[PDB]
Parts: sequence; structure tokens; C-alpha cells
Amino acid sequence: DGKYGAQDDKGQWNGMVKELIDHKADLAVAPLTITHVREKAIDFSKPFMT
Amino acid sequence: DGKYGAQDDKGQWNGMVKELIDHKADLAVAPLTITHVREKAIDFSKPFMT
Amino acid sequence: STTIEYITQRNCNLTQIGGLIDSKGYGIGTPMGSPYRDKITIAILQLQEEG
Amino acid sequence: GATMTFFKKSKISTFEKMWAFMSSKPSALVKNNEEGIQRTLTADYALLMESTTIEYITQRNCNLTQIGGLIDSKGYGIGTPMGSPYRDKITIAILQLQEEG
Repeated sequence: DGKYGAQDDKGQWNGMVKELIDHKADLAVAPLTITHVREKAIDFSKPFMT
Repeated sequence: DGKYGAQDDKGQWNGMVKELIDHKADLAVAPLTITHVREKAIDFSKPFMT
Repeated sequence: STTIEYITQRNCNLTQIGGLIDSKGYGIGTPMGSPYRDKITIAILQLQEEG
Repeated sequence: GATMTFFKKSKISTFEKMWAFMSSKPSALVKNNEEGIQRTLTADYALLMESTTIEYITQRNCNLTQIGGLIDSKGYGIGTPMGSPYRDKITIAILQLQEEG
């Protein structure tokens, strides 16, 4: 999607989050924010930085 | 025992780690420096402060 | 902060002021119940420790 | 302390160099925070320690200033016993708490 990942109108994901949920990707690598909704949708490792 | 918890030179842990390892404390909200040495012993949470 | 830092450092006409009024984390997203995220966190910690 | 452990574990030439310099002189060493507090209050003797501790001390001391930002990277989390479900719930709670400001 060219985005870090955004919730759709029905709460649907896209980009990294959707691919991880669909397991079409194994690692999500981007300067994407770690939000509580995103953490629930997909797990996160320790951040490189805050 | 007042300490951040660390890996001793005998191969044994102390402090919060053992308290979490021995399952006498199910949670420990405290200043806890996050290191991969202490990560292996006990997984931390998301850093509430950096 | 890092974006504006890159912008200012790659030009000679932009002033950067302030670097922290809030804080958000940027790490590696992993699927639900990831077993391989633990070693990822350990390696991230090791890289931070070694600088 | 965490700072000196970081310095010995760091691979940055500046950090290891400054650590070697300070460790070289036994008169530039302290074993307790208040020792360095008193030394600084007595004469120019800079103390490097957890930034939260430095900020708290400065907020509690009108004779000591704060200089330098978050030079290094550390953080404080919540320890989780191996094989526990509390980690994800704790993470979502703290993430939403910090998200709200």
C-alpha cells in the first residue's frame, strides 16, 4: 500500500500489518510507529529508537 | 535483595529475575534496565521511558 | 525528529529547534505469537549495548 | 553502574576512550551517587549517570544544573516470567496510556 499501515473503515489493515496478519510477510521493516492497536494487530520487537 | 538484578559469575541470577523465575512474583513494575543478558533471563515489556 | 534532522543536515538553509516533545517507538513488527521475535529483541539489545 | 557497564560494552571510540581515562585515575572514581554529588558541589567533577536520576537530582537541587541530552539509549520496562500471557496485555495497556499523553 505504500504506507506503514492504516486501519480501514471497517478496522481492516494494510501494508505491513495486513501482510503479517495474512502471514504474507515474516518481518515488517519500516520506520513505522508502534501503536497499541498495531501491537494488538501484530507483535513488535524492542524498538530501534523512540 | 536491593539491586537491578544481574547475571553472576557463577552462572546464577539474582534480584527481580529470580523473583520472576521462581514464580513468586508474576509482575514487577520498577526501574529495570533492559539488556539482552537480562532479556534472556526475563523478557521485559515496552519501555515506558527512554 | 530524525526526518527534520536529515533535512537540516542535508541542506545549509534550515534551522532545527527542539528534538523531543513526545515519544513514539519504531521497531520490527512481527505476527501474532512470533517465536523468532525473541532473538530479534536480543539482537537489538546487543546492537544497542555495543553502540 | 549502568553507565560504566555501557562504556566497557560500548564499541564507540569516544565512549571507551573517556571510560579508560576516568578509570585510569583512581581519584576520578566514585562508588555512590552522593559521593559524586558532594564532589561536584565542592569542585568541578562531572557525574554521568541514568538521565532520570540526573533530572530528578537537578529538579531537587538548585545548585546543580543539567547539561547534555539523551546521549545514550536506555529504557525501563516490566519484567515478565517465562511462559506468561501478561506481557501482551501489559504492552497494550502501557502503549495506550502513553498514546493518550
